[PDB]
Amino acid sequence: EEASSTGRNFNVEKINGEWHTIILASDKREKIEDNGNFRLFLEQIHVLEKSLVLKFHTVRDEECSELSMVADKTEKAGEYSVTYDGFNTFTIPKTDYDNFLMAHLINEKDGETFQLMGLYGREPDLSSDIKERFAQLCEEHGILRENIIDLSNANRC
Ligand SMILES: CCCCCCCO
Repeated sequence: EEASSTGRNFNVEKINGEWHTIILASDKREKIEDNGNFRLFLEQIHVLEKSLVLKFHTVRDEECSELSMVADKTEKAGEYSVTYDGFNTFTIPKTDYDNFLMAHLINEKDGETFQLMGLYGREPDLSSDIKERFAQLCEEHGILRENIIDLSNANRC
């Protein structure tokens, strides 16, 4: 079964646990390129009553660095916010809980904004069919494939 965090049947407890960054996409490509602040490799999501604790690592000069963030529920069901290189809000438009999680995020910094979309998998990679469904979701948000970066060959430390 599949759900969206904004849907009535969403079960947030089911996204708890191990996740890996498979693909990142953005309408401001520099944010997810090699030294971008948003080129983040997810490791796990810990579901709490009104928040999510996100564990990531960043990479630089082939060196990993851990980082944890707390995302708080906002007034809209299925939406969370977190302060990181500006103000961010995100939702999960589509997940099947057992294989993939597709997230959509809006960042606001210095009076500007950009969209980030991420495809996360329970394993370190996903099938080509799920990757295509993700490309279709990015297209629905005005993000060209040339702005979609598959990181499945670089998500391990
Ligand atoms: C629990 C999913 C983390 C949201 C990250 C934003 C998509 O790149």
